[PDB]
Amino acid sequence: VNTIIYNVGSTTISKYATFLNDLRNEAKDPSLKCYGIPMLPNTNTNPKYVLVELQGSNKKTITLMLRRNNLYVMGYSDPFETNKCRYHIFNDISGTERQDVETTLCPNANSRVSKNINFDSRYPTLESKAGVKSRSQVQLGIQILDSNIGKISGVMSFTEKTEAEFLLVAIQMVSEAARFKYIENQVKTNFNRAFNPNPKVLNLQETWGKISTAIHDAKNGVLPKPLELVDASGAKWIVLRVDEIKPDVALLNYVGGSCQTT
Ligand SMILES: Nc1nc2[nH]cnc2c(=O)[nH]1
Repeated sequence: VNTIIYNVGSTTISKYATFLNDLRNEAKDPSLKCYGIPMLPNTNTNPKYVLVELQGSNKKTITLMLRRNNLYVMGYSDPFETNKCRYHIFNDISGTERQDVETTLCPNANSRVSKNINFDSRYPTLESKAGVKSRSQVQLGIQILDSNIGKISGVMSFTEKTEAEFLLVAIQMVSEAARFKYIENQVKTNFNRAFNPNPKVLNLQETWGKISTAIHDAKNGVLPKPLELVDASGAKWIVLRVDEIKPDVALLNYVGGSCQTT
């Protein structure tokens, strides 16, 4: 299990871009790809996880554990107390995976403390915890991500609202940005300011699996059936070919079976 480090406290659009590129190259399957777009690995492939160490201002760090298969965040850890490693596992993580998050995030058995996230990783759950009707009401941004790391890291106790806000920002700026070139671009274009995700970034996040299946199944660049998406203005956007959606997509969800590689 490799760790990718990104300093949020001091970066540039180029460093952010290199970060996402390293994560994509680390997450992706060496050989899997459809129409030039790299695809995530099978649940069987090792390693199964990838760590993302986020270095914020004021020496505040938080490490995110990501499942390579779908890039979902399983949980995160932070340096706690003196030399203790505090791991936080999502409520929706179960079975052997819970032990993997615990031992992968905090590899030192003698000095690890736990603080479970008492809710699941679904956006609607995160949005209700954060106290909003939609995550579009929560601004994303480098400085915002840095600020949230400071509210969590090393902090004895924090509200579920504060933890949810952190998750909402971290997931979209890390996982969602790695999956979609479009979302990466939105971040870079608004790099020096806070911004609200437009209808297209939220739609893209919510239909990633469908897009991945559609592209994998497309024949001669034509989607099996018309894909109804939403553009940046909030208007219906009908896609018929892979060429029309490919520019906004960096990574495909794992879809079993063969597909036209290029
Ligand atoms: N852990 C996790 N929860 C999510 N909720 C919506 N998208 C995601 C994601 O990529 N990861």
